[PDB]
Amino acid sequence: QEPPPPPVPLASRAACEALKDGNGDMVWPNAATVVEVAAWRDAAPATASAAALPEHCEVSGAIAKRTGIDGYPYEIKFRLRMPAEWNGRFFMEGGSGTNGSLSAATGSIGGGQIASALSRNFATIATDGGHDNAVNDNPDALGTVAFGLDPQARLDMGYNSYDQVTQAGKAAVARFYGRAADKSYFIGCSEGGREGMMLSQRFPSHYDGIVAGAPGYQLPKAGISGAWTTQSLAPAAVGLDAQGVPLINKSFSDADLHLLSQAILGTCDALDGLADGIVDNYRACQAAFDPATAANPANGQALQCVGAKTADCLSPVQVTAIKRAMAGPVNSAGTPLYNRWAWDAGMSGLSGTTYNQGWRSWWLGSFNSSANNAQRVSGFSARSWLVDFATPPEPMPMTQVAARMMKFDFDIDPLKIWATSGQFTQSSMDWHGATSTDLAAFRDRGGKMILYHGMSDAAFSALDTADYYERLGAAMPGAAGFARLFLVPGMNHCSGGPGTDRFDMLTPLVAWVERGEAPDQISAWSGTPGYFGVAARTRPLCPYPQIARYKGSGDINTEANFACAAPP
Ligand SMILES: [Ca+2]
Repeated sequence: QEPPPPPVPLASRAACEALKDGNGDMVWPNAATVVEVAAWRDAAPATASAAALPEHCEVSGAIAKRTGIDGYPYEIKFRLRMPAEWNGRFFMEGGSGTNGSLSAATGSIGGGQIASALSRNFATIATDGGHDNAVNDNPDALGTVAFGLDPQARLDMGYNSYDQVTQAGKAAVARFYGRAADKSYFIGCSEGGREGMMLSQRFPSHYDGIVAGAPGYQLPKAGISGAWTTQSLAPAAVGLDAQGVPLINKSFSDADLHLLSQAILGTCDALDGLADGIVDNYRACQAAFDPATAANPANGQALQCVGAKTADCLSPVQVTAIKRAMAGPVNSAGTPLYNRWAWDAGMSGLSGTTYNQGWRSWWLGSFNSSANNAQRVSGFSARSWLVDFATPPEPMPMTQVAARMMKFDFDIDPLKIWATSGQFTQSSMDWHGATSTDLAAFRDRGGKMILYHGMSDAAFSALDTADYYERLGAAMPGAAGFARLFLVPGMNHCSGGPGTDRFDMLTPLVAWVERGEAPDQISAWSGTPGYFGVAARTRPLCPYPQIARYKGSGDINTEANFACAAPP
């Protein structure tokens, strides 16, 4: 990487193939880098779901092949694509879930977009985070979360993998093109959004522009919320699963959640000036809505049943349950362990005859099942907390996860995300958390960050991202000059819901970093406009704390008739 280049033309098939082990003398930043593929790829035409891919060099391999203390093989996989015709920009996409998979690495920009970064002639890279869902699938350690049994695999998942992969990709770019990238960009959602915030705090010089959507920047606390919502909803459950755990998925039918959503709309929709099915004034909604006293606007009666349950009311047990779940977990002293959640119409939604599953899948699960299947009851999120974030890890059969969430002790078990034990020398909050508001180094070198978060996200609370942004603004006056937050009413986790959940985040990110154009609004459209009975709906996303306000005339489904403003 330092020695003279191979005597072949740059940005060519020959320069591409010379990157493979034994085909040249490239020095990688990590001496344990093994290139397994270095292949020239012809241009690929556009498809119904993807933009055309230019002719490029594809490089894939692994870093730091080793054996974990669990006896499993571990390595950091990467896939890199460098177009023959390059715009001089470097791009890394974020992960999802607990990672463990290696994407096509064409540079996803999220927001339901058809275009990839590679389709825009970026050089693009992706990683699996340091473990492999096919290899590190341990049936005694809850499946694909099994990497949590190895301390180094935890560190790789928290920060080290993306650091190693960023360095390797930049080194390959400089060799293949003969020059370093002019600017580097990172875009991720969920776990990928946590990765973006981590990079801005831990490795500020890695990327110049960062998009962090629905960022799990306190991901080790998600399982604490999950135990809380599970125990809060259990009194409203009907029936038991095969292990005797109440069926949390039966606590609310789809029709029940739509009643809740409609009551929220009755209380909150017009607080922004327009009864359009979207709660733009989320702060005013949180101050006004209480399902224990709110009305069902369709029958004019209280949402909470006075007597027996009917299709038009929610039982007092249901109302108590969802209120407690939305309040957030606390210890015996009443101290919050995570954050509270915003009431929003995207908890439900109806398009044709299809009820929105995008909110309820996280805490409740699908209603039509005799087993628990929520992410937070027995699913991936609960499993990840036990094996990946609790220290020491707590492997167990998948049949026992839901019962463990039911017996979760909020004075004892939350401490496990701050603890170390034996060879686990860092806590999960140490290696996975990204809570720092010290972004001076990132800002001072020209870094720009766009955050976004759907209000009806049940994985991570949009209000918790807002609280981080408030802390950032207090710690760094003038923070809006380099970091802005775009909350999306009605939107669920990274996509979906009765809101404008689709948007091109890369175009304004490049404009901010390279031309100094801060995003005063970001255009967005609904992927499911049927939620509003219309063919399309476009709206501006507004920088926190602004919200969209109707101008008073014109099509309510047209972005041009809205502007960003402070709440009324
Ligand atoms: Ca409204």
